[PDB]
Amino acid sequence: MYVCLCQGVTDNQIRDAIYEGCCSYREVREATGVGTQCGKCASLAKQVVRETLNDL
Ligand code: FES
Repeated sequence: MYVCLCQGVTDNQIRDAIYEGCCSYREVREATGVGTQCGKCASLAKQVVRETLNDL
């Protein structure tokens, strides 16, 4: 699904960024742009990031 329409970021792309080495929400945002435009998706993006980091 699209977490972030403004930047075309899907949930699987967020997970990809983490499995590829991103270790924080800030890094996922820098890698993908998630949440940087209107900001409205940030809470959902943060949830995906934290759950995926805990599952490494
Ligand atoms: S939906 Fe993600 S920044 Fe607008």
